[PDB]
Amino acid sequence: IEKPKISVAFIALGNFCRSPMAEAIFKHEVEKANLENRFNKIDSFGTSNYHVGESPDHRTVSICKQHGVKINHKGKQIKTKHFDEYDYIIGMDESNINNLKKIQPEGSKAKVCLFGDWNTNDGTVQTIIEDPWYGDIQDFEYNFKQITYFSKQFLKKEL
Ligand SMILES: O=[N+]([O-])c1ccc(OP(=O)(O)O)cc1
Repeated sequence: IEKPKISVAFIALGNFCRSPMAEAIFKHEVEKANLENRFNKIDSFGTSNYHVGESPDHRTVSICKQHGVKINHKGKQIKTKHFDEYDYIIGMDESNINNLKKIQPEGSKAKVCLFGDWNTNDGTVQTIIEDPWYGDIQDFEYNFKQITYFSKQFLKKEL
């Protein structure tokens, strides 16, 4: 087939604040655009195992609920083997990218990229989805705006 079903994995450090939000929003945008048929797996993970088994940060959940975006997730860690199970392994910031590239096996199919690679750079949003941990609910809302923006760009540019 010329239009293969795509598998996407969103990565952050804890799979607690940003990546579960990225997965939730991306699935939401796929559904709104009736593009389910173009995707196999859409998941989120963390480079660390610090929040394995836990539901997302209450602030990420509150932001998703405020926008009417469903979210249901338990923390999980990205592994070297996953690089052959996903077409895109998308990090939030450069520190995520650094770690992913160091565990990326040679020849694996996944393309490691920054979600912000899909930014238009037209000034609407910043490219790096910054860790909101030490910030507050506004930083989480901004991550939501960034992720929604890149999700729509990704759907328009990669399919
Ligand atoms: O404690 N922390 O610094 C911390 C913990 C979990 C986080 O979640 P992430 O956005 O999925 O990496 C982000 C930051």
